[PDB]
Amino acid sequence: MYVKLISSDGHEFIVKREHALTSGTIKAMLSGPNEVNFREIPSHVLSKVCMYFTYKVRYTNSSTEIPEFPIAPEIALELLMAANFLDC
Amino acid sequence: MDVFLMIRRHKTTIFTDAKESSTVFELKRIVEGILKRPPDEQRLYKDDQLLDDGKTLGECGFTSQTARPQAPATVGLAFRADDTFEALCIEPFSSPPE
Amino acid sequence: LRSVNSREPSQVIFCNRSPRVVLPVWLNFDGEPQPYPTLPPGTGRRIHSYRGHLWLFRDAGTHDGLLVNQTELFVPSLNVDGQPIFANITLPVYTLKERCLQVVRSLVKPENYRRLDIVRSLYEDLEDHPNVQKDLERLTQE
Repeated sequence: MYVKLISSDGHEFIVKREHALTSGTIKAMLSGPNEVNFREIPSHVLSKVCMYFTYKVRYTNSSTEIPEFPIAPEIALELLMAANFLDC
Repeated sequence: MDVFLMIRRHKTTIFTDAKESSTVFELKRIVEGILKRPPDEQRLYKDDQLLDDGKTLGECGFTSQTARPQAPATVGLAFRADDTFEALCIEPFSSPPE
Repeated sequence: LRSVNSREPSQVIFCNRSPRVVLPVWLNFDGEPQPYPTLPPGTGRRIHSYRGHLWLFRDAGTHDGLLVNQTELFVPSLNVDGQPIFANITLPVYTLKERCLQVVRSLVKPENYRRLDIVRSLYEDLEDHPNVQKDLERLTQE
């Protein structure tokens, strides 16, 4: 029902499994052919990733107007790399 | 209306949703299923303001214009039964470079 | 992938329900993208078009793609009977990668992408701006 994603600095995010599957990488890291530890993604990055998962699951295929996904300037470069690795 | 939360305690942080009409007590229930801890052993806060179990999240200030998917509302969590509940502690997230 | 030439009028209404300045694009009888006047962030306007024409909408300043009534392309239909056909312009759910590329591009000058501390492949992704002819070639190649 849920899963745990752990940042490099130790924070633990419990997110629903369906939401996490939004990431192909995670869908493979786990459920490969529970938990997942990301030694390269920091707390201020992984918190945004999880927020994007709820955002994505809530708005895809929706007639209701969609709001912008906000991204602060300082988080942009690292979020980009995190996003690139997670395939989402 | 669904409300989007980020229940937080000591480097642990749970992402879940619930109805605005849902009650603080039912949220403790959801927490129980996850962190395996009975409602009576947990306290839920909203910025250092202990919440009443009979109150709806709506009443407690969690609304659709405040608990948005892209920007979930935060709920403090504190464990240990009534035999000395720990003080509320939320480890902040790392800090971006630049 | 071009507008059919049926001189049948179809009155349409462009409602921009998105945070972006929208650039409507009508596709030529020859298939060429033809840019119409831009719609401010929350506005709407009445347009005269015809049954069979093809429209497509993008961000006026970066050409990011936008949706119109959920799909990619808007085709004005049989008007007469309640008349105005509604064209709801909304942001799609961009991927997080794409979303970050939009934010970085909006912050750094193209002449400075190479000064960012990122992989060589992300350098490519940044310089590879959203493009209408490219998207057309894409839809066609589908």
